[PDB]
Amino acid sequence: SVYITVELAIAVLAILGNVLVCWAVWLNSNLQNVTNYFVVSLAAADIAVGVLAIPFAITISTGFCAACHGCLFIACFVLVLTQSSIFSLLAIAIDRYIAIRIPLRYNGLVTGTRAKGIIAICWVLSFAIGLTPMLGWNLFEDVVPMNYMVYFNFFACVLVPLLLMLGVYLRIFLAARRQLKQMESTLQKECHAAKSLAIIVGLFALCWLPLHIINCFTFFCPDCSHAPLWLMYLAIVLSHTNSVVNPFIYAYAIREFRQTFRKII
Amino acid sequence: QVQLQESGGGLVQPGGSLRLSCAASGFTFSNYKMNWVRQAPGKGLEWVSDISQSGASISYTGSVKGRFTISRDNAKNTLYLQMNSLKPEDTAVYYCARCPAPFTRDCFDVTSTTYAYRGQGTQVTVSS
Amino acid sequence: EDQRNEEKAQREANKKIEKQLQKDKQVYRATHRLLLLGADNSGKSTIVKQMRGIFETKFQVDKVNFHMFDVGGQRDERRKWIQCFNDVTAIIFVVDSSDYNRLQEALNLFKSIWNNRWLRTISVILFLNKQDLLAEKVLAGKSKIEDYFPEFARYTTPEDATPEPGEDPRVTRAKYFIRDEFLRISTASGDGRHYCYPHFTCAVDTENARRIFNDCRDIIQRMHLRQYEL
Amino acid sequence: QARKLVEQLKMEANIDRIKVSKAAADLMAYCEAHAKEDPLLTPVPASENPFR
Amino acid sequence: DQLRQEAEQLKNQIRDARKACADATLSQITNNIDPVGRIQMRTRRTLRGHLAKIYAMHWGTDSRLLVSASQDGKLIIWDSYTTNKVHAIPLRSSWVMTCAYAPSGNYVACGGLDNICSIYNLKTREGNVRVSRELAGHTGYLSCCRFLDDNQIVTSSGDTTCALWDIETGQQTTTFTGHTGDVMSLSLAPDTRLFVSGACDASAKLWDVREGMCRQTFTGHESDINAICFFPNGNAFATGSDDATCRLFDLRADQELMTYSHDNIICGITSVSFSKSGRLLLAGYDDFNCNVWDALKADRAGVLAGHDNRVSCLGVTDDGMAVATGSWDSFLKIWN
Ligand SMILES: Nc1ncnc2c1ncn2[C@@H]1O[C@H](CO)[C@@H](O)[C@H]1O
Repeated sequence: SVYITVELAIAVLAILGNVLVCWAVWLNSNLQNVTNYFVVSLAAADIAVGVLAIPFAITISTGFCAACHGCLFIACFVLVLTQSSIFSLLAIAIDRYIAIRIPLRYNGLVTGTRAKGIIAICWVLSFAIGLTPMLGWNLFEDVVPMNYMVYFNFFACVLVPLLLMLGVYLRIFLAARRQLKQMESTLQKECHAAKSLAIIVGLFALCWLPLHIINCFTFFCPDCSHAPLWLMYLAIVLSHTNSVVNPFIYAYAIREFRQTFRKII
Repeated sequence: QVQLQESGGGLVQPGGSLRLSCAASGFTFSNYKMNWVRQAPGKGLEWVSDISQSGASISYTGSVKGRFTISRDNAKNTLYLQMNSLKPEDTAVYYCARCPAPFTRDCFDVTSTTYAYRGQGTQVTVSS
Repeated sequence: EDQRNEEKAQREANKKIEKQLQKDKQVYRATHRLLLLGADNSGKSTIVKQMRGIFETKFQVDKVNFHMFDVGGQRDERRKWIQCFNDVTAIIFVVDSSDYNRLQEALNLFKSIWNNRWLRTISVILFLNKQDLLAEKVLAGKSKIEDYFPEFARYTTPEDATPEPGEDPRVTRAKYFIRDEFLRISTASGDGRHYCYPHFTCAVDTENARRIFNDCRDIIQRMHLRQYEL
Repeated sequence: QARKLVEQLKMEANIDRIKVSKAAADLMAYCEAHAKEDPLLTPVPASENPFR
Repeated sequence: DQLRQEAEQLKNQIRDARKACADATLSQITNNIDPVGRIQMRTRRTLRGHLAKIYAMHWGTDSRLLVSASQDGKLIIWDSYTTNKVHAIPLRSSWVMTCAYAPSGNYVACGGLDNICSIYNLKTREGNVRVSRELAGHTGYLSCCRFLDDNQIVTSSGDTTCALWDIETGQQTTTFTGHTGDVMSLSLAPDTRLFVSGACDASAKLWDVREGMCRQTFTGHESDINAICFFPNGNAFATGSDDATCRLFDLRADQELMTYSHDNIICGITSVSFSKSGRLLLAGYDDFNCNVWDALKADRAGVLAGHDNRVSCLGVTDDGMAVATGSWDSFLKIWN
C-alpha cells in the first residue's frame, strides 16, 4: 500500500506548517494576543493529532487480530486528538462571532483567564468524549461500536460544530453587507466575502465528511457489504489533509503573518 | 540661516495687475511645500494659496480663485504670485511661509503671530 | 547566599507590582478615549449633555465607558503636541457652521489633520453645530454663501436628501453643500484606512452620546473586519 | 522691543573665536585619550559585562 | 527700517566672523584616523511591563536603576542588573512628557500636557512614596524637567520659556526668554554651569544658569530641533533635527564642525546621545532603527535593529557600560 507513504508525507507536511506557525508566534509580540491564543492552541492540536495519530492510524491499519485492548487505546487516542482539533476550530469561530457582534464589550468580555478557560474546556471535552469507549461501551471499524460512532461522534459533535460555525459565518457575511451598502463595484466585495467564507466552511466540510458519510451508510445498510478500502483510505487522507491545511486557512495568505514568514527568508 | 524676503507690492488702482516674489535662502527649497498668507487690518491671518513640491498640484481660496496664479520656480528658489484684477477689499500685508516638515503634505503654518518660518512682509493697497 | 534574602524581597515587590498592573491593564483596555477638537468658541463645551489634558469627561453608556479629551490650555501652535495622539479610538470635530469666514480655516485644519502622517489611520466623527442659527441666517438672506464660495452657484441637492419639517430647499441646500465639501475633503485621499461620519446638531440636543456610541461601534466593527482582510 | 534683539545680536557677535583646525584637534585628542576605558568601542570580556 | 538694517549689518558681520578663522574642516583634518570598525551590538536584556507607548527614560547615578514613563500615565523604576519592578508610581494626570532621576537618587520628577511637572520622592520616612511638590507657573506643556541637585530642577516648556525652579518654595527663581518658537530638549554640562536648549525654530541657545542670559546661538538646520546632547568634554554638542540630519557645533569655534546625513535616510531624528569615549554617537530615527555614527569620520558603523515601532527616547549609562532605548510599543531594551 502506498497508503503509508501518503500518510507520512501528510504528517511531515503538518509538522513543517505547524512548526512554522508556532515559531512565527515565537518571533513576534504583536502577533500574540487574546485572539492568537486560539490560533496557537489550534496549531498545538494539529501538531499532536498529526504527529501521533497518523503513525497510530497506519499501525492499527496494519493488523489487530483481536490483541486485547491496545487497539481500543490507540483508536480512542486518535479520536480524542481529532475531536480536539474540531473543538479548537469551533472555539475560534465563536471568538470571531463575539468579536464582530459586540466590539465595544468584546475587550471586557474576552480576558486572558477566560481564553485559557475555553482552551482547557475544549481539550477536556475532547478527552472526555474520545475516552468514552473505555468506560464499557465496548481494524478500527473491526473493533469499535458503530452505534456509538454514528450516534455520538458524527450525528452530534461534528454536525453541531459545522452548523454553528456556518451560522456564525453567515452572520459575519450579513454584517459585511451591512457595512458595505450602508456607508461605503460593490457587486465584487460581496463576491469576495462569499468566496472567502464559503471556501473555508466548504473546505472543512469536504475534508471531514466523506469518512463519516461512508460510516453512516455502512451502519445503515448491512446488505450493502462495504465500500472499497481505497475509498476508506481516500477519506482518511482527506481528514489528515484537513489537519495539514488548517494553517493553510488560518493566518496563511492573510497578508498579516504571511508577510512575517516571508521576511525571514 | 532660514531667511525669507518678499519683493513686489505697493500701491495700484483697482483692477491693475502686479507681481510678487518670495526668494528663500539657506534651506532646501525643493523639499517643502509653499504657502501665501495675508492679514487685513482688524482681522487675523488666513490661508490663501499653496503649491506641492513639484508644482503639479495647487489649491486656492474661495474669494480669489481664478484671479491669482501661483507659480513655483524650483531652480531659482523664487516663488511667484501673479496678482490680477484687484478688488478694493483685498488690501493686506502679505507673507510667505514654508510649512515645517519636508516630504509631506501636512502644514500648521498660520499660527497667531508665533510662527517662525514666515517671511518678513510686503504691503499692497488699492485706491482711486 | 544570604544576600539572596534581599532578592526574595525584590521578587515579592515584583509580584506585587505585576499584581496591581494586571488590574491596571484590564481597566485601561476597557476604557475608551475620544480626542475632542475644534475652533475655540464653537459650542465645544456644550456639545454633549454631560449628565453622567486639562478638560476630561467620564460618562458611562449602556455599560460602556468613555474618556473624552479636550486639550485647550496651550497656544495656537499645534505641530508638536498633536503628534502625541497617534493611538486614539476616534476624533470628534466640532465646527460652528454659521461662521462663513472661519469655515475656510476649519476646512484647512481638517485637511491638514487628514493628511497628517501620524494621524493617517484615525477616523474622525464630525459634528456641525448651530443648524438653527444657520437656518435663521440663510432665511434672513442678507448675507449669502455665493459671497465667499463660488461652488454654491452650480450645486444641486443630491438624490440622497433627507430633510425634516420646516427645513426649506434653501436651508437643505446650504447644509448639504457644507457636508459635501467636507465629504470631498475626506474622499480626496482616504486609502480605505479611515473615513468621516457627518452629523448635524443643535446646542439643546441629547442624542449626541448615542451618535458617538453608534459611530464607535461601526468603526471598531470595520477595524475587526479589516483585520480579517474581509 | 527690538532694541534688545539688536543688543543680543551685538553681544553674540562680540566673542572670541577659535580656529576650526585647533578646535578639531582638541576635540580629537580626547577621544584619542579616553579610548582604553571605552566600553562600546572594544567589547568587554565576559566577566567585565554583567549583561546589564 | 532704521533698526532692521542695523540688525542685518550685525548679522552679516557675525556670519563673516564665523566664516573667518575656519581654515580647513573637521573631515579634512581627522581623515587620517582609522575607522572605528563595524560594531556587533545586540540585546543583552529586554524590559516588559508597560501599559502603553513609552515616551522618555533616564539613567540613575549608580548606573543600575533607570526610570521611565509611558502614555499610560505611570512611572516605573526598573533594575537592569536583575529585571525587577523597584517601584510603580502612577501620575495624577494620565498624560506625561518626560521623566528625570535625581543624581542623589532620592527624588524623581515628570510632567505632561497639564503644564506642571511635579516632584516625586523615593526615601519616604513613613514607608509610602508620595508626591512632594507640584510646580505651577508654566503656561505650555513641558518637554524636559531635568534635575540639577536635591533642590533645583531645570525645566523647559512648550511656551518658549525655560526656567530654573527652587523646589523648597516651589517658585521660579529665574526665567530664560528669547527663543522664538517651542523649546523641546535641554541638556546640562559636566560642570553644571551651562546648559543648551533646542527650540522648534532651527536654533539652539546656550545659556548660563548662574547669570541667566543667552551667551551664544547656533543655526545650521532646516527644521525644528528634536533632541540635543552635550559632549562629555563640554566643548561641543549634537542636535537631532527633524530634517533628517544631525549636526555638531563647537562653543569655542562658534560654528558647525561637521554634519551627519545621507540620502538613504529621509526621516527626522528623535533622540541622540553620546558614548562614554565620545567616538560613538547614538542617533535615533523614525523608521524603528537607531543608527550609530562615527562622531569623528561622518561614517556609519552599522545600524541596530529589532524594535517594533517609533523609538521615543534613548540614553547611555554614566559609566557607558550599556545603552537603553524606548519606543511606542511599550517595550524597553538594553544593549551590550
Ligand atoms: N472506518 C474508518 N477507517 C479509518 N479511520 C477511521 C474510520 N472511522 C473513523 N476513523 C478515524 O476517525 C477520524 C476521522 O477522520 C480519523 O482519525 C480516522 O482515522
